[PDB]
Amino acid sequence: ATDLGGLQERITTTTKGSITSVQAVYVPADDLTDPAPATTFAHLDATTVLSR
Amino acid sequence: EAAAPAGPKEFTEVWNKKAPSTLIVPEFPSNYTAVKAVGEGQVHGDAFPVNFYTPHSILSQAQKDTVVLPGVDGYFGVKASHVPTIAQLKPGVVELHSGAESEKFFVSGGFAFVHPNGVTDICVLEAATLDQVDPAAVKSALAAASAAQPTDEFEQAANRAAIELYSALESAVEAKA
Amino acid sequence: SIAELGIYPAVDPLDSTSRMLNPNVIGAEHYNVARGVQKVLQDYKNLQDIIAILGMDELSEEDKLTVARARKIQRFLSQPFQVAEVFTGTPGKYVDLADTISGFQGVLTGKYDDLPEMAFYMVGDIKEVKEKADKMAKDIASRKEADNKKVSEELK
Amino acid sequence: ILGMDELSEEDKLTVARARKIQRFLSQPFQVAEVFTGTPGKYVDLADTISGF
Amino acid sequence: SIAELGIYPAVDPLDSTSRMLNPNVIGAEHYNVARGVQKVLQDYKNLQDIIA
Amino acid sequence: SNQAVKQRIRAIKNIGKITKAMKMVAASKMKNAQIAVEQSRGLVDPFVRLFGDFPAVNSNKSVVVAVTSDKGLCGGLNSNITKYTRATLATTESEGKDVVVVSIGDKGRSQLTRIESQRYQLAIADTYKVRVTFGQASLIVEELIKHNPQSYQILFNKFRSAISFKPTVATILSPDLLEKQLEDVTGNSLDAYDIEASHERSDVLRDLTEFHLGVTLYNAMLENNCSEHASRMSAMENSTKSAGEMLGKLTLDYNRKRQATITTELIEIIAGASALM
Amino acid sequence: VGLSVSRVGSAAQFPGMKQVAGTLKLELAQYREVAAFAQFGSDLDAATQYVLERGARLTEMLKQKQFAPIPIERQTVAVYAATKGFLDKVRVQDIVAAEEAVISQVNPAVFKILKANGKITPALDAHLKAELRKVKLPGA
Amino acid sequence: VGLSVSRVGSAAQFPGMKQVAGTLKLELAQYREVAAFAQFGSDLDAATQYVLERGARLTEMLKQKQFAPIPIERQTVAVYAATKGFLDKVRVQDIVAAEEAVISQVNPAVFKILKANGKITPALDAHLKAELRKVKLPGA
Amino acid sequence: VGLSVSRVGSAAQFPGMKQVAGTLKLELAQYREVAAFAQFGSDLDAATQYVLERGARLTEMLKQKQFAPIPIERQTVAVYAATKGFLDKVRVQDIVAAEEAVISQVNPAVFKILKANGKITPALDAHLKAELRKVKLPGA
Repeated sequence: ATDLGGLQERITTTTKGSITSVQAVYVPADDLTDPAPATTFAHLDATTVLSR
Repeated sequence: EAAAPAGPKEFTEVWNKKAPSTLIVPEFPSNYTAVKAVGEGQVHGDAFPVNFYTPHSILSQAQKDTVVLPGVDGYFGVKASHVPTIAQLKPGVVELHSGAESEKFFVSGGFAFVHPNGVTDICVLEAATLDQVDPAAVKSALAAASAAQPTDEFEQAANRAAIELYSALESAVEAKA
Repeated sequence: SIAELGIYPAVDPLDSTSRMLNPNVIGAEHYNVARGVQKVLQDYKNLQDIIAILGMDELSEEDKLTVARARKIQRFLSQPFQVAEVFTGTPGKYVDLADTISGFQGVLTGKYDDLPEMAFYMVGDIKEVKEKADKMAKDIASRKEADNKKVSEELK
Repeated sequence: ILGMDELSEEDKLTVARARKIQRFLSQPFQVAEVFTGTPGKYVDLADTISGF
Repeated sequence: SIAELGIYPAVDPLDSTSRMLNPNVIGAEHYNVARGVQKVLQDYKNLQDIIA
Repeated sequence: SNQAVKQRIRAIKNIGKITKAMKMVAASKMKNAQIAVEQSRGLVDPFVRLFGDFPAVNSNKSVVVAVTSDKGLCGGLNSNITKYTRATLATTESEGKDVVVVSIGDKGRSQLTRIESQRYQLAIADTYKVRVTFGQASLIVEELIKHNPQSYQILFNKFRSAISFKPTVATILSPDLLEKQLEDVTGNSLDAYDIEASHERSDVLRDLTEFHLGVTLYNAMLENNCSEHASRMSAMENSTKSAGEMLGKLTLDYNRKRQATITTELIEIIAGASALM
Repeated sequence: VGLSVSRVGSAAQFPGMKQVAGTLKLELAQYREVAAFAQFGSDLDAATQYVLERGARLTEMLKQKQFAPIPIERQTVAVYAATKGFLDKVRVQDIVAAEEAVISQVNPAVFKILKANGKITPALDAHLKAELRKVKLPGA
Repeated sequence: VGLSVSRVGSAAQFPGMKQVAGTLKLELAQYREVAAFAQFGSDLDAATQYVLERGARLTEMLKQKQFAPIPIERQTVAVYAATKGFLDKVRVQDIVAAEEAVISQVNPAVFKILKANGKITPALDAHLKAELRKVKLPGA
Repeated sequence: VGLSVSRVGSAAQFPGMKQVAGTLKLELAQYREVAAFAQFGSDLDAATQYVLERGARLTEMLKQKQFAPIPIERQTVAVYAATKGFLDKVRVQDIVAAEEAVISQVNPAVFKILKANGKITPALDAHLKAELRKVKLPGA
């Protein structure tokens, strides 16, 4: 949570400008409760699902 | 003579004496018909309601001013304010006329009811329309029927029923325009 | 899972054991009522999956007799506690041992098939399930016309 | 399971409105105009609120 | 599973494999009654979803 | 254990696929059986305006008929009229009458000997296998005329819509035994009709009651056949739903046991490496 | 509501709300009980369909917007307005607007008497039922 | 019974018990597969229903109260009384009392010569055939 | 087919196979939903049964024996013989033989100009329909 939090907290809006991040999210074993997506989902402000 | 007035609403109260109340009172086939027989009206001059019915299909619910039905005494004709008539029909042709145009079904045999409110109720089993009958098997079927003279009463009732349906079908397939 | 059903105390009856549940210790009819209750609850436990997907209307009549009997003894094992009346309001019930053997002997034989299920819920013994059903029946028959206001224009 | 002609007269309008929503969410992209010929269009936020 | 039916030897027919089941080795007349038995037993396994 | 839920998942995943196929099967049967119910509903009407509808008559012998289904995945249909046929057979007999109980469908005999064991005499089944015809309903009618009652009671579910199936009591009186007697209201109600039969009125009423019995029974097992397909379409939209919520709770619990198995295997490998290193 | 609990809880609540929300958590219990078994749309008792329409009104009564907390006196009047039948026949898409009308159209003195007494006195529920009769509910 | 194995097997079984256990091991094998179809007592078949009750006579035959072991000769007579169909008349719920009726009402010399001969001899399986007919079984 | 992916294969194959593998990728995909649906073949719609008859025709065509790889111009015409008509009359049990019928009976100079051009040209398309009609399929 602090490796992701070390990366994702540099992506923000400051008084000079902003970095807006579009991150492709892989979900391991189709489990949204897995710690890699569930820690990533704490930082996400939007999701854009592209479906077949 | 009328010592037990039964009915659909009278089945409501007695069943509300002896059944559990968590079942509502069941419905009846009286509740699903909007046209009765004794009540005055529904002839309005020329055209009465006819209802030609088979078990498998409904063939007319329209209004005609005249119906020709093949009774067991012979082909009668129902006009508008006809007498009430429960008429058995032999194998013959039902002619429903509303004017110059004519729809003529050859029926297998089954009753026709003219009611005290002018409504006619034809009730047959099989209705062969006259343009779809086989004219090549009307004569081949009566030939084995006229020669099968068996010893049992059941087929003698069945053979007498056999030729009389075929013989009225020869006379219903020849002189059609 | 039993506590989320509202059954309190949330004792799993098919998982709670004692060395006193022995017919040479507690008696013969206490032991048979207890083993008879656990057989109805185990048979209902075996039916939970097919009731979940197929529904109530597909079991046998022999099955849906025990489904109704085990749904009756599931609620009847619950009880208001005297220490829980501070936050539930319902007063507690010290049920005697003879009151719960003969209370649970009646449900297994079929003496109370006609009572509703919720009459068994949060009562002391087999008398209070008969009084709760009368109260339940009275509540759905209780109706007043114009509900006796006498509140407007109260004199001084 | 039943058919297009099955459901209600008001719910033909729901199939009418949603199907023209589903095409109106589509958009040609300016980056794809080289290999699909048709140009791409930037929709402003004030247009897509009022247009929808 | 085969032994709970009482069938002995409890050889699973759709899990036992041999390198000898090439039709180049045991011939095609043995090969087709072996592949046909595995076909009809896999079909019955596919039908026990309904007929059980 | 962790495979016991993995095998339980594929079981419920196919039940929700099987009962989704049975629902679309029963919705395709319900749409083409419905085109035959309205065509059979017409011929019922001229008999109930010629003979009325008298469900509570003083019969001394009766034949009740409960029209149920053959297959039993219907969901509250074949026992619903069993609740009604026990409510009718507690309504008619308060005077010591005879009653013969007949059920159509395999789910009728299997729930009428539960309640009525002595008056059950005949079981018709495998009616709805190919299709229901009028000639088939006629032979079922004829065996109700082997017994010679004063009345008949037919219990069936009428297909009002795909939701409501109101159970109907349809009744047929025997001609010169009891049908003529209920019509004697200040004279008779049947004398307005001029009988155009070959024989007299008691023989045309015998042919007319049997024709009334054959169409009321043919309509009964057509109304009940698509009230069964619509109940099977609704019993398998509740089952595919319930086996999708059960599968939803099984994949969440498997994914907890999947994650707990990797943490357990890992902790045992770290505890064994730290014991040596 | 079925799982959320407060151990200490009822020993430390508003005595106005303690005598109003007792029949709120009881009627919401049946609405949870009915709509756990009436999911299928099987049949209706017209008393179970009554508590289905009553429990749907209490649920909208407990909806709340964000960053707008309500004082406890304007809360217990709004639960008094919905459990004592004054919000009957108001449609369930209107109760957000309807108890915005209840709190705004009732005299402010009722909220002040209830805040200071801490309890719905017999002189107050006589007067508060009067002031809820005189409320322009939407749709009527 | 499905998961229980003994790999010595019937090589070290009491003979006589071994004669009746084959009828007991086979019928309980069919009684287990007929189960998961037994929830439909409306669905009678009378061939599965034959073994759905016959195995259930055997299942409640094998029940036993604790701290009371039975001699082996009294057991193989009680399995003989249910594999040959003597207890087919009694209901399923009263076989544990019927096994007492089999034991307490036969001649107790049938057990004395079964223990000594070690197997149900041809001069015994017609003796104890009629001996289980002069007992009264709690089912009628 | 439901789980095996080739994420380069969107236009990275034989253009003649890409004519017909796109329809095979859809007509097998519709079959996979309704395969485990209608395991029975009793009571079937006139639309879903055609997917179950075509999808079972497409499955049997794709299987092949070990150590016999086929040239790409010869598996193109066997998918073209199944994507199009020409095989909607062999049952399921003959499409293994009906495909090698098509490989044997069709004039093998269409293979020389399918492989050299790389796609199904419309002149070759018309001869492909004509050559796939004079074949003797073993459905008999």
